[PDB]
Amino acid sequence: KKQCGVLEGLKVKSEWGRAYGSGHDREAFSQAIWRATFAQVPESRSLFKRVHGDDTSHPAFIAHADRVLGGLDIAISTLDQPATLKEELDHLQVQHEGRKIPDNYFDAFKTAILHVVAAQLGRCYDREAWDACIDHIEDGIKGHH
Amino acid sequence: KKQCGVLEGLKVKSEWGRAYGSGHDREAFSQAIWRATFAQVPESRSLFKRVHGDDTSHPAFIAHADRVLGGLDIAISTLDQPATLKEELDHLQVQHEGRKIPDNYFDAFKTAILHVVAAQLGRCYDREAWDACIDHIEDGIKGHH
Amino acid sequence: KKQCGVLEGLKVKSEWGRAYGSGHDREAFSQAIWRATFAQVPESRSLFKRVHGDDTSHPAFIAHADRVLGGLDIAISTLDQPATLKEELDHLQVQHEGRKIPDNYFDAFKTAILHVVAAQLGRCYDREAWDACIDHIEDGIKGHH
Amino acid sequence: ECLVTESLKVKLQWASAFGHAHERVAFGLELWRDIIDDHPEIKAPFSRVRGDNIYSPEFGAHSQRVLSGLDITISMLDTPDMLAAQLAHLKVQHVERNLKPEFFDIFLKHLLHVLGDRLGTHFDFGAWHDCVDQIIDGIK
Amino acid sequence: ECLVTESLKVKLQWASAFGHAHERVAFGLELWRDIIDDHPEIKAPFSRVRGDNIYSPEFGAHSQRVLSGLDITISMLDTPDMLAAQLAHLKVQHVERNLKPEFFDIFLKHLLHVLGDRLGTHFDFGAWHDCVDQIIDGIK
Amino acid sequence: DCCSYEDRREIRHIWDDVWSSSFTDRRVAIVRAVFDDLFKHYPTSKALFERVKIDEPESGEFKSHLVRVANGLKLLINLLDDTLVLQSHLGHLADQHIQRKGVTKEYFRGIGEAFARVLPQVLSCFNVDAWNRCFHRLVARIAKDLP
Amino acid sequence: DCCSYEDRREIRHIWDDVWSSSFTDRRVAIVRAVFDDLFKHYPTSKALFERVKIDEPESGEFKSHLVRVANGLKLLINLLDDTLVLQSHLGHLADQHIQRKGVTKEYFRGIGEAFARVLPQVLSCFNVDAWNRCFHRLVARIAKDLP
Amino acid sequence: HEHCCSEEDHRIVQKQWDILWRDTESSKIKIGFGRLLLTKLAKDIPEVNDLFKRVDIEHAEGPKFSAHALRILNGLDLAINLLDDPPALDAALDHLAHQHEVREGVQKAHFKKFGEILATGLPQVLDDYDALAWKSCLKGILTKISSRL
Amino acid sequence: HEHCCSEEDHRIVQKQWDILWRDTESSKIKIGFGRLLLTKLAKDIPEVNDLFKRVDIEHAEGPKFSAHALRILNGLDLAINLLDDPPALDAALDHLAHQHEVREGVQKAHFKKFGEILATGLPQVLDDYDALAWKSCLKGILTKISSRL
Amino acid sequence: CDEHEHQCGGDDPQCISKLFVCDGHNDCRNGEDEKDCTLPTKAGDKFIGDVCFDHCTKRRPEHMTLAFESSSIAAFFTPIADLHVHIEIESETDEDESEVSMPADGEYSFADHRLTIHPPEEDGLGLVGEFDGYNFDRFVGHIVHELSEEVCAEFIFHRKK
Ligand code: HEM
Ligand code: HEM
Ligand code: HEM
Ligand code: HEM
Ligand code: HEM
Ligand code: HEM
Ligand code: HEM
Ligand code: HEM
Ligand code: HEM
Ligand SMILES: [Ca+2]
Repeated sequence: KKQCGVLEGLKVKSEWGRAYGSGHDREAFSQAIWRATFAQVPESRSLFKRVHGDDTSHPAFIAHADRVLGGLDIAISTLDQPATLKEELDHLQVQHEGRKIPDNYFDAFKTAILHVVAAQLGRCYDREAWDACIDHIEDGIKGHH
Repeated sequence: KKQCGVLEGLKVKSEWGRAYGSGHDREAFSQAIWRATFAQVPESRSLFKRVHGDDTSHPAFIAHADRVLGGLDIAISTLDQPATLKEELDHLQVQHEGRKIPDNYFDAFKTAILHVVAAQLGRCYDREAWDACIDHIEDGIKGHH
Repeated sequence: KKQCGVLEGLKVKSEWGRAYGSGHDREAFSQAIWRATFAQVPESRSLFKRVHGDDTSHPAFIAHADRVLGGLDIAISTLDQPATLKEELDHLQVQHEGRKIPDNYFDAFKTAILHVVAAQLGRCYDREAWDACIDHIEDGIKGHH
Repeated sequence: ECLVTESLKVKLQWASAFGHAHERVAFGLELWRDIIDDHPEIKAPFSRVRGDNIYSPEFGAHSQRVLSGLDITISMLDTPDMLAAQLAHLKVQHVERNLKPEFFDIFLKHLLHVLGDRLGTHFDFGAWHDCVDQIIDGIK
Repeated sequence: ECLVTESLKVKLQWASAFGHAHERVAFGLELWRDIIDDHPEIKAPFSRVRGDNIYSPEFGAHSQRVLSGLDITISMLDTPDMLAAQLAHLKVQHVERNLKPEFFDIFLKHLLHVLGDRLGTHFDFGAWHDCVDQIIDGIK
Repeated sequence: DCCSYEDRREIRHIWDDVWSSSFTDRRVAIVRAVFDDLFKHYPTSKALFERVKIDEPESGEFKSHLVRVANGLKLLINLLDDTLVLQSHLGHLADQHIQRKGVTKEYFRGIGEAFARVLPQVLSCFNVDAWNRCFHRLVARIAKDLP
Repeated sequence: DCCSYEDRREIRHIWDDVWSSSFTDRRVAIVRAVFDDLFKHYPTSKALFERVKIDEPESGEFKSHLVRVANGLKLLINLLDDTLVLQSHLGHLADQHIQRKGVTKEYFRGIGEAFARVLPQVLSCFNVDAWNRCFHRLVARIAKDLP
Repeated sequence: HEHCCSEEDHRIVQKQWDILWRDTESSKIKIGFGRLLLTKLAKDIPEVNDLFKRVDIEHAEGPKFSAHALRILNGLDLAINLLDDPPALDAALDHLAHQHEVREGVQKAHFKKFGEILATGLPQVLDDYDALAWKSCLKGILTKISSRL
Repeated sequence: HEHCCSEEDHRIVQKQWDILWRDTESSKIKIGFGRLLLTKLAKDIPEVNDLFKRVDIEHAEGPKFSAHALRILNGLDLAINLLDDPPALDAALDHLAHQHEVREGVQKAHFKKFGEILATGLPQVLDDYDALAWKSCLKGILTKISSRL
Repeated sequence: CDEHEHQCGGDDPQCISKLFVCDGHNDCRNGEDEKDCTLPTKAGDKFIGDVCFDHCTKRRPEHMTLAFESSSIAAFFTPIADLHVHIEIESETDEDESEVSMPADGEYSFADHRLTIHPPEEDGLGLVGEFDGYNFDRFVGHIVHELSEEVCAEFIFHRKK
């Protein structure tokens, strides 16, 4: 419904700043997001068997989560520097290719992020914009569309 | 919000052509306008005691009304000829000075005109424009601003 | 029991400052006063038929009240400038002569003022003083004693 | 030129700035300190009122007496006949001493500087300058 | 020499110090006052913007315009191409007037003095001196 | 068409969302995106900025310009609480454009439309109306003698 | 950027509101008001009409000109239903401007903006977009070889 | 058209207009201020001097006029103090219109000027003044008062 | 040995490290800062330049490296933000150890140096810095990260 | 508890993230975060608000009806229920007599029993009513500027039963 251009980027980049937050808000923000993801596609829990995906509250996984958002941060935080973003995305792309991750999961994970972010930002939050950008970021990790 | 200049004049002059109309539409157009005026400031009925202002439907008043719009016609119909308009307005100015007509009434009468005109033209009608011109015409009759 | 001289004036002038107040306190102060007046002499309601005296809470009357106190203000606020006060009182005198206002009503209205003012000032308020001055001010409006 | 409003403005601001009780001594003190540090030549005539130690009660008293007079003058800006008289009265209490007319130009400089702090950005410099000036020349 | 950190430090501190809305006008005012009291020679070129009465709106406006430009320059310390350009642009708006290059050395002196108060002991004098200096020379 | 105190407050906030970072990058892209919309609609105006080298978008001689414009706007908004000063600088801001030969009363009404189309895209919770109202009051006074 | 049939219909009507009277007076003031906006934005073009005496606004030698321009536009619009003929006269209209030394491809894009700013003021219910669309198609073909 | 002189707007005006009546000598102020306001009006438009002739405007300090100075200045007070009750304020002002309607000689252009004067004066006595808010409200008032001439 | 980087200690670090991300342009900062930090490392110990060769350290401003600058600097963030959950932080860091273990050439002495550099740098961007608290925490972090080489 | 945390109460308190209240997982020892998840303002329900402090609404109305059209909860994110509401208003002046029924989106957070109704008109004015916790037939409704979060109108809303 909209493309992750210049402005829509700045908007998401800014709003993400508020939603991401820090400290505990973060440790939860991520928590919430994953719970929402796994709730959608329980099938995916099997991929994070290595990092205690069975118990979303296990430190190992907490780390993992907080670690994942980390990348998403770099991604979003550079939607205004195609040059660099390109690189980060590509880097991620690698850490993921090889794992049989269906476009099905990414979809759920996006939804998760969106719902949580919306819950966190209360009122000031453009859905289309995020959708568009989270998409562009995910595409850069899958290689597809 | 806008001044009764060259263009805004042409617009009102044209739109007025459609709203004024002729025959019965006219006998009513005026009727409607006055009813709207008196409804706003019942106090003013006292000024037209001479021309049966008590009964808006009395021939005497019907005449009066149809006679008033007449001047307004000349006025509007010459917003593109300052030279002439000036004269007509001045002429009117005289027929009115002497009567204790407060800027209060003129205001209502303008409103009346506007509301009726808007009701008559349906969709193609610029409010600001009329407001501006009806004003300029009224000023020319009061002497004030 | 005392005459509205130099000092007794300064006192009332000062105390009035506190009782009169502003904003809503005023819109009420007046309200209270009138209610107290009309309660004493319901007969008088007939004089303010022009300004909705029937409903003390009607805007028209609210205005009237707030408008009346206004004069009383000017009066009191100049008990230390006989020259000027004289004028204001005289001015009022005119706006009132013609109306069959019996010394009976003024009496009640004074009482009203006094009771309300006392209610408003709590403890610091000299009765005799006000009585004396409100009187002198009223005399200046009636012409009598 | 200090007209009608330009006065009321000062009359009003003076109120907030000056203050009441102790708040004043504080003002006076802060004022004279800044003045004396800028021009130590003044500690001279203030010899009678221990001008060496501005924190002393002797000087403190003085400090207050001064500001008070300033209060009077300011409260007379609206009534010319009283001001003209009051000012003349003050000039006398001063002329009797070796007082460089520039001292007052100094006093004013600081009085404004101080009120500046006290009042903030609302401080109507214009009004004061135009108005307090008129009080100084009547004493200078 | 203003490298990468020495800038961010200033860019950051400028934020807290300068502030927003009214908080700024207050800053500007306090600044110029201290400057003009130290060197009244400056009230001269500021004749166009009522420099005699710094509390006036005319000057107040100016005051702000100035600080704003300073904001820009500071916000360009990281990007050289823009700064070099911006600075050159500012030099022009100034050279056209009898401006003793020492005036800026003065301006800087106070700007630091003031930020000193605002920021306290955290104030990274080093970083500012090294950094704001570079901005002045480009206009001096 | 009156800039209410509430509206001022609205903006004094809306701005704090665009003018967040003390790093040019953001403000630049926005002010730019604003002008690009001015030029796409009133292409004539483009020429007016050859002095700052608009032909070289990433020039820096131009970027700096954009910033000055941005900051000039910032300065305005951040003055909405000090009326009297705003009223003066607002004039001074006019004179700086009257002496700029080629600047029409129209181009301004045009850049006004620009923001009203850009801002609502760079941030959410934008009270377009409130902005529009107070922006017009600001523009009107700036280009009163400009046409 | 395609002149739809609907759009043509829109214009074939919008015009009937400006070109109402068979008396010059109106059309004149409008076409003039249009040019005044062309000159206020692209002052260079002004010189081009010394041949018709623009220095004498009320000249008549010039007024007549304005009319010819107006009527030339009228002729265009009133041809929108006969495509093939329009396509030819549209060319002929170009040639009459190519031989006019000094007429840029720009000045046209400029007069286009002109109407889009004037018309919306002389009449209400103006589909600025629809106009713009079909006006561009007309202009493009007129100044294809003009620059 | 409905965002003019809003709740915040007048809440402000009201607050700022109060800075004035802090001291009991309101009379001295209201008079002096109102006196000046009318004077400065007759200064820019003399045909006024004849209107205020009835109140001995010739003698600014003359009680005749001083009283008047109050009445007017005090009326402005009423207006401001009723800003938070549109229907009442409306009525209150309409009444003022009528009191001016029957006073021939008084034309609109007079108020427009008085407004400009009032707007240049207030900020001279009030350290805290919000031009935007005031202009918004004073307009609504002055207009409704002269809507009969 | 258990009083190093205590609750108050890191509560402090965390608070101070946040003074940085107040403005939305974190990227520009994190990059520039991380860029400088790594540069100043290669400056004092060149055998490093070859390790970061893979990320085009040769071009400091080159996206290739700028991205890296983030990843690292951002990792430090993660470390700091997990200071209040030892088990998690532990895991989070252990993971970082492994990511460095398989990168031959990287020896302990490198971290020791990077630590000294980081400690001299932070106080240059943060007006409020508590050397004692930070050193305590940074030590624990840097150590656990390099505990595999 | 901290700014963004939910208190579980009881004789032994525990703070958990608001994002966990009514999510499906038992996050609190006692369970509060999951035992009270009943949606008050559900489709069909109507609430009548009595004004008592209005400094912004365009009509400065005496009352204000709040009709809940639809309400749906996302199967995977139970902590927030999305609502669609029509805010009805009966105004009446001298020059006219208007009626209004502006529609707006909104959510209800079991996290703090607070329904936020996004601004209906493009005038930056939204409604924010926070529930008692135990009542649910009366809630104070604050009308605020979304952006600022400034309160400028308070209405006591009663469930029209
Ligand atoms: C835009 C969204 C995503 C981003 C930004 C992202 C980012 C990350 C990051 C940074 C890591 C850690 C790499 C490391 O340090 O070793 C990671 C690991 C991983 N990601 Fe993603 N990821 C995303 C989506 C997904 C999705 C949809 C799935 C599948 C449900 C997924 C599955 C994995 C797995 C299984 C791992 C490795 C776990 C492990 O370390 O044992 N990721 N992801
Ligand atoms: C722009 C608006 C107005 C125009 C153009 C206008 C025009 C006219 C005209 C042409 C006449 C008839 C003169 C004659 O043939 O003897 C007239 C009469 C009059 N007008 Fe107006 N008028 C306007 C507004 C007003 C207003 C506001 C009032 C007061 C409510 C008013 C009160 C009168 C009265 C009382 C008469 C005389 C009635 C009589 O013949 O006995 N007019 N006006
Ligand atoms: C010291 C006390 C009084 C003062 C200062 C006073 C003052 C006023 C003032 C200023 C007005 C408004 C004039 C105008 O603007 O048109 C007024 C009107 C009037 N007063 Fe009094 N008044 C006093 C006592 C009374 C009393 C005792 C009565 C009778 C109960 C009374 C009856 C009236 C009436 C009927 C009006 C006119 C109402 C209207 O405008 O329709 N007044 N008075
Ligand atoms: C405009 C501000 C000034 C005012 C209103 C003012 C007022 C006063 C007053 C009322 C006294 C007290 C007289 C008494 O009760 O015995 C006084 C004394 C005096 N003033 Fe000022 N003064 C002002 C400025 C100055 C300046 C600029 C100087 C500084 C050289 C100065 C030097 C003195 C001295 C030396 C005395 C006498 C000390 C003593 O009592 O032994 N005054 N002044
Ligand atoms: C490093 C700080 C300085 C910066 C960044 C700076 C910036 C500015 C700016 C942007 C203007 C406004 C130009 C306009 O919009 O018309 C200005 C004007 C001016 N500056 Fe500076 N300035 C600085 C230091 C100085 C100094 C040291 C002096 C003091 C003598 C000075 C004297 C002037 C004058 C006289 C004007 C013109 C006043 C007018 O508009 O009439 N500036 N400055
Ligand atoms: C939103 C209102 C606007 C603001 C706040 C604004 C601000 C500024 C500022 C601060 C300057 C730089 C002055 C200097 O440092 O010398 C400037 C210059 C100028 N403005 Fe505007 N401007 C606005 C709208 C416009 C518009 C609509 C146009 C017309 C296309 C325009 C055309 C120019 C031009 C061409 C210059 C000269 C730049 C140069 O060559 O240095 N401005 N403007
Ligand atoms: C909207 C499209 C336009 C139309 C329909 C139009 C129409 C005409 C017509 C009919 C003529 C008169 C031919 C004759 O009778 O000899 C003419 C001449 C000319 N046109 Fe255009 N024109 C248009 C746009 C322009 C523009 C944009 C310019 C550039 C400024 C321009 C410059 C001229 C000039 C200078 C002449 C010569 C007039 C003379 O000296 O006699 N025209 N145009
Ligand atoms: C907002 C400011 C104004 C207010 C609130 C106001 C208020 C008043 C009031 C209360 C009266 C006295 C009525 C009475 O008690 O009998 C009055 C009378 C009058 N006003 Fe105004 N007025 C204002 C502006 C004007 C202006 C602009 C003019 C200038 C032409 C004007 C001219 C008059 C005249 C001539 C009188 C007659 C006074 C007399 O002789 O008794 N007023 N005004
Ligand atoms: C506390 C500071 C440090 C942190 C938190 C850190 C963090 C990181 C991270 C996140 C990666 C990227 C892993 C990936 O996503 O694939 C990495 C890689 C690496 N680190 Fe560190 N690091 C730190 C200190 C060091 C030091 C002291 C050295 C210096 C020898 C070092 C050398 C490397 C190298 C060579 C890589 C490989 C980068 C590549 O080519 O992909 N790190 N570090
Ligand atoms: Ca839970």
